Amino acid sequence: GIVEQCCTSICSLYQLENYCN
Amino acid sequence: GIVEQCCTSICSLYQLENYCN
Amino acid sequence: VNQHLCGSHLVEALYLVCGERGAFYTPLT
Amino acid sequence: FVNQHLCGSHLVEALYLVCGERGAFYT
Repeated sequence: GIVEQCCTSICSLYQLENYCN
Repeated sequence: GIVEQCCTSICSLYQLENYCN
Repeated sequence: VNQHLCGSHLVEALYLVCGERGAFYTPLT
Repeated sequence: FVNQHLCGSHLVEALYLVCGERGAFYT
């Protein structure tokens, strides 16, 4: 999920936007 | 500028995007 | 710069990206 | 605590994140 994507690896803006309301 | 808008104050995604390109 | 977003920095990234709308990661405003 | 001010490396990372492949004025 988002920790693996953005903390363990490096994520793009689109990947973080997937978690928004 | 960016320092006053985002560090001194709180800036939005759109305000930060104005420094792109 | 550290490009990873962990801990408080991940929450802040979501505040920035999602704005006042909130998000599914944690019940912040 | 979560700091909603973006200063130093947190401002630089934030520009990487939001600009992406664009790069930005400080690249």
